[PDB]
Amino acid sequence: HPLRVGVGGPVGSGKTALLEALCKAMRDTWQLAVVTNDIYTKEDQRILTEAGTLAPERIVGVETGGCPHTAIREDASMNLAAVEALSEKFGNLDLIFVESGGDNLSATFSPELADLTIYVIDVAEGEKIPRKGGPGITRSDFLVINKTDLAPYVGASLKVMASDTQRMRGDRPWTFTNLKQGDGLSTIIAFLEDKGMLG
Amino acid sequence: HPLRVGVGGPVGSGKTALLEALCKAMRDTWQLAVVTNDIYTKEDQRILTEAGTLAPERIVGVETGGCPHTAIREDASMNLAAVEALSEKFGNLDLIFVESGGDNLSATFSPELADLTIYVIDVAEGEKIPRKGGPGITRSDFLVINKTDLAPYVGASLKVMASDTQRMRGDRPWTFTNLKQGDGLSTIIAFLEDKGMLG
Ligand SMILES: Nc1nc2c(ncn2[C@@H]2O[C@H](COP(=O)(O)OP(=O)(O)NP(=O)(O)O)[C@@H](O)[C@H]2O)c(=O)[nH]1
Ligand SMILES: Nc1nc2c(ncn2[C@@H]2O[C@H](COP(=O)(O)OP(=O)(O)NP(=O)(O)O)[C@@H](O)[C@H]2O)c(=O)[nH]1
Ligand code: NI
Ligand code: NI
Ligand code: NI
Repeated sequence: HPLRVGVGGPVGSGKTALLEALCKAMRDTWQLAVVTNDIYTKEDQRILTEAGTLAPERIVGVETGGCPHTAIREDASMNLAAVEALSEKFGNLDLIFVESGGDNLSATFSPELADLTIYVIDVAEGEKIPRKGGPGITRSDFLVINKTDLAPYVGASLKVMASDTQRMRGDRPWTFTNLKQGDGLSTIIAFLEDKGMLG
Repeated sequence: HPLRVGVGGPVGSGKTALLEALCKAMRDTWQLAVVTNDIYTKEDQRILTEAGTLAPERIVGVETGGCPHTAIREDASMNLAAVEALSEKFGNLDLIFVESGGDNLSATFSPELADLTIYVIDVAEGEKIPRKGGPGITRSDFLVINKTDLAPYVGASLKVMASDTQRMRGDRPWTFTNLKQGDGLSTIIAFLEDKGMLG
């Protein structure tokens, strides 16, 4: 049975960009599928399918209504059914990603739905976002701080963000990324293959 | 009694920057106060106070816990009491802003708490955010699309975003802003003075 990786974070932080890059880099080694969530549309399913990240039948969209965290935590029924339909259809899957709808800082995945959690924030949301806290920043299995290339335009210091993040997470891993260039991707891939116990 | 203006939007879109700019521009004509919200911190209260947007006692922070939308919609009692205390303390306020915690695209203010709503998204969240919809984009009294200066770095077309916004909102007013520079504020001020019936 496949590892379920939940990818969460605020609106626009780079979750879909992360899935696209991970799928393109890992799909020749591992059998993958993706469940995307959005409240009102299936836009991210279309984006990932049109980008060719995986074959279309490996990418499923769920339109949740309401809060994204409800669909990944309080009532995960739809996402669990979609994961079941994929696992039964493909049989040999190693890893299924679930992209949350973008949400507020209190949102996390239920352990019933996600075996590992990646939380994605981005620098343009502000230097102080790590200090504003929440379980995505403090307790996710892996935190991604994306869009470092935008730091000079919003006036954020990456040294400050790194210090604040370390104060919030202790020994729990995190990395800066620039998903436009792919910077920081290989380390996330290594974390998934290891802590996800792939193979 | 003062006009209550709710300012909502996803994490990091520029709500506090908008409040800073509106306060600095409007405070010489109108008597203002601000209630800031966040889930785990009072950081935005500190940020506005340190920026000198208003005197310290005109800016009150509420730490909500849970989802930001609960505090501005389903159970707004804490915010309602903070708005009432500011109104009684200052006696003659024309307008009180309430900044939501950054949230998902389904978040709105109850009419009990907000007379007018401003919803703030930003270009770095993606060209496609207007199309992802929701009542903040489609039904808010005024929509702000902030951080236009970041469009070339994220690869977003403002022409496309404007076309999609017109389809989502019809004639309901909106504007692009660059709050780093102050562009676009005059439209928002004129809307508040007119539809807010100030004076
Ligand atoms: N400059 C820059 N832009 C980035 C980076 N990562 C993503 N972007 C841009 O950021 C925007 C949002 O990316 P996207 O992957 O759609 O984020 P999301 O978190 O999936 N959005 P949603 O919450 O709607 O699902 C896009 O315009 C994308 O090009 C980065 O590292 N640097
Ligand atoms: N380049 C640029 N940066 C902007 C603009 N508006 C805001 N910023 C930057 O964007 C980041 C977030 O702004 P902020 O006002 O804190 O947003 P917010 O929506 O109030 N955040 P929160 O959801 O945490 O309350 C800050 O680093 C701020 O400097 C803009 O138009 N252009
Ligand atoms: Ni996405
Ligand atoms: Ni703010
Ligand atoms: Ni919620």
